[PDB]
Amino acid sequence: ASGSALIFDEEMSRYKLLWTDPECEIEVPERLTVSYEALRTHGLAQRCKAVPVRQATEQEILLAHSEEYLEAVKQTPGMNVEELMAFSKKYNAVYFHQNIYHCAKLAAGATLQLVDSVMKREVRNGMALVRPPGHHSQRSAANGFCVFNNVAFAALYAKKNYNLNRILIVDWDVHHGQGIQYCFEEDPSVLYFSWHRYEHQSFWPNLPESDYSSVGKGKGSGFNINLPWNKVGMTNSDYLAAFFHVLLPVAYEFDPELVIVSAGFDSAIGDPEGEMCALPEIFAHLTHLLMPLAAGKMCVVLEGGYNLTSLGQSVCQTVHSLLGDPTPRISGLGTACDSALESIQNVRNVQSSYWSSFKHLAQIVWPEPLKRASVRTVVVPPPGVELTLPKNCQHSGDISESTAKEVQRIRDKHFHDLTDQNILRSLGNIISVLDRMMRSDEVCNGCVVVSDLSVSVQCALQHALTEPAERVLVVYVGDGELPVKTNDGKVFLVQICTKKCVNRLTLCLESLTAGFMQALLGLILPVAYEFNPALVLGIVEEMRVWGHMTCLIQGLARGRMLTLLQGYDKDLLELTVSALSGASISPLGPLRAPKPEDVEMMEKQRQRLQERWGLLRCTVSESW
Ligand SMILES: NCc1ccc(C(=O)CS)cc1
Ligand SMILES: [K+]
Ligand SMILES: [K+]
Ligand SMILES: [Zn+2]
Repeated sequence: ASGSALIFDEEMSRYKLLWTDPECEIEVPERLTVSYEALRTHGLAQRCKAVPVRQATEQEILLAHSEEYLEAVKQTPGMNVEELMAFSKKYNAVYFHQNIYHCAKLAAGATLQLVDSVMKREVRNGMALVRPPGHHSQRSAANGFCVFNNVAFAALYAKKNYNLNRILIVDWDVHHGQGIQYCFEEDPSVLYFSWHRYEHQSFWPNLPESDYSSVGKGKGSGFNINLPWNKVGMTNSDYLAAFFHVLLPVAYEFDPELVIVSAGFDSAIGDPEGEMCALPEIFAHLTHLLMPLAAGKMCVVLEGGYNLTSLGQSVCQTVHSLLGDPTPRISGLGTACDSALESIQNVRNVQSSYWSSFKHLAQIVWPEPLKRASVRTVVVPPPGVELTLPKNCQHSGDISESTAKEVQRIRDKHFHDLTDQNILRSLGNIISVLDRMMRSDEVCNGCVVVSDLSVSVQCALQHALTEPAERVLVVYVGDGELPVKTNDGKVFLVQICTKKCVNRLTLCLESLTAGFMQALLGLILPVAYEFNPALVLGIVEEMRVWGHMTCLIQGLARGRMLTLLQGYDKDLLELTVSALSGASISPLGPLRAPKPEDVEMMEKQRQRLQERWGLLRCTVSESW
């Protein structure tokens, strides 16, 4: 399954507010248009399978709503403006239009088209550009610009027609989404995460059940996860701390069969409702950070987002991320704010009785986003080995004259009496691939099989730093000290081994899968995102699903990851190439809680690196 469905129709623009109502003045049709035009201005909609919009059937509408409310809305076509005003007065923060019933059927049917397109493997992912939104809609009431609940429709549709038992809903709209919560607060098969501007219940919808204390009800306890922002101005560090330390852990432990995103973009910088300071680029990484889930099956559904500029920019970033484009580098990442650390700590503590990973011992302008390769991956197997590579993979091996001259200079300088032609050819391949991915912009990621690790890592690291590469993240797997000076600050080392530096991170992890996953989500990825490396250098030597890591690390360094594999293993070579080429990662399965010793090691590593890498902090710092 390959492709990125984009469901949209201009008809959902043929409804608007027909009177003066400041509560709803932000929700304009222009939104939809300025989104699609944006995707058309950057060639994204053109790279998308344009699945058509349909009307949701009455039975499908009754999946999440009562017959009384459906019949009430069914008469909104056929009301004059006075009757429309009187009807809209019956509900909270919503207006009605003669075409809004039709457009709500269209939004629900478009969400259902997205779910059908993804689940039927016609596409891998997809985004729905709908209007009106849905997450505030409830069983018998329109609410917060929502008539029908599109995402609840999607989840129930996947549960019914595709017999799914685990579906993850992620609501990164700046408002709560009481509708989705109410719809699945007791259902354990639908895990609802939602972060929202709360301000200690002073912000709309002003509900006590939008607090971190709402964890579900009965069987669904632990499957409702609210993250309340009790202050505005939440930056990218806050959102990524939320992902790394709340959403992603329970998500990968949950192993959802389908991910559905309430992609409201009022959580972006410049929006007049959220008043947050998250750059649109973040919605790339968020999207990317969820893509390894559900074998990539992600159904992004538009919700809020009312600053037209940031709306278009965040839609563009989301679609770029859906199509597998190189995620944009985020700079200036650090610790989340104290209020964010408080929210994260409270939700982790309250959810710890349900997700044992969270238990703890006793104690307005912004820069425009950059434009987001011809050959995504190049593969250098052992000389004389052929493989069946994906459509975006080249065999490379075009060693030039200047490349061989540089290799001869390196050999005469540092590695005298080394006359093996095979390792020299591999070093030339490394240099060529590095030049092609760190300058030519013709390659994103790459992978080379090498035998001599000691000289190969030296060559690769020093040539990367010789090219324009400010910082480098070396993810090494195995034991033994590698020739890596981890003191100049321009290099971070993450060593997964079996058996005292602030720039290094050693991890000596059956449940090794779960422990490694929890570490990657809560330790490796935060330090990596803060470090902001210009290149990722993967090293393996000598039973490990590292494609998840190989995919999640691709968020860093604009996707530039060079893998070095000691020894030829066709299985692992194929795994690396598939993870680099942007393919769907086979799901890791439902992860149990890691062993206590591994949890102690991870907590010790976090405490050892919190003072430098504040993005590891998932708890308020205590004054000395
Ligand atoms: N003024 C009230 C209000 C209600 C809903 C919104 C949304 O953004 C729906 S997602 C914003 C403001
Ligand atoms: K939300
Ligand atoms: K739930
Ligand atoms: Zn919203």
